[PDB]
Amino acid sequence: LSSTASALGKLQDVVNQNAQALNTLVKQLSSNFGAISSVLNDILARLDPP
Amino acid sequence: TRFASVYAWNRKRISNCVADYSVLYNSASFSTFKCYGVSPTKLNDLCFTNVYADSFVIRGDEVRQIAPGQTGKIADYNYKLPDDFTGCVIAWNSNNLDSKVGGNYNYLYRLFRKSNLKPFERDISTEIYQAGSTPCNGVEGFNCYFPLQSYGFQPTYGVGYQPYRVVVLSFELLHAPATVCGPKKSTNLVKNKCVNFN
Repeated sequence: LSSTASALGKLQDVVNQNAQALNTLVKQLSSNFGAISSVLNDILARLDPP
Repeated sequence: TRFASVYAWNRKRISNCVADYSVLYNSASFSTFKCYGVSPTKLNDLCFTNVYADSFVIRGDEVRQIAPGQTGKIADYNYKLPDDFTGCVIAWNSNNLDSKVGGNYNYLYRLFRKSNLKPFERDISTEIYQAGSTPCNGVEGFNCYFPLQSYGFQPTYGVGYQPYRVVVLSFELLHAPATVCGPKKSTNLVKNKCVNFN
């Protein structure tokens, strides 16, 4: 156990899966989706409420 | 005084200024103010890299041609406006000076075809049309189509065909640090207060 690593595969796989799901969710926050910009403040300060 | 024709519009790059569009909004001396992309009333408190300004003159019936996604004879050949954020469009009537002048051969337009023009390109090549191939009735030297013809105007002949003076602005964002900005006051900085900042 002290010398040979990469034996705790299952726990590492679980952690990596959770981290990657969170990463893609966070990354999804930067898409235009067909709008003008990906940030609400820009559209708010540029256009009119109607 | 007078801007150029539609073939070669004057292209001006404006930078390192302090723009105040408020003095332009209140001045109700324009025929059409169809500005999209940006709400005109919220333009003072928003600044960016720089602007592109060009000016020209057209007929009074082709004002609606200048808009994104439109199809026509001038919006595709003389001036292609891309389907994106093309700032504001200003058009005003010109009857006292442009219509009431003897310069009947100073305003020019083009009927040429097979010359589709991409957004923001200029073709000042003034050449008579002589294909010299099959698609000109099979004879070289005939079908001499002159690329330019003048606005035929008279003193107060109508309204729909009156000359209109048109300027379209173009703004860009996220290209460089902002250079032209509106008139506002700069205050002193605060620390450790969770404040909102511009």
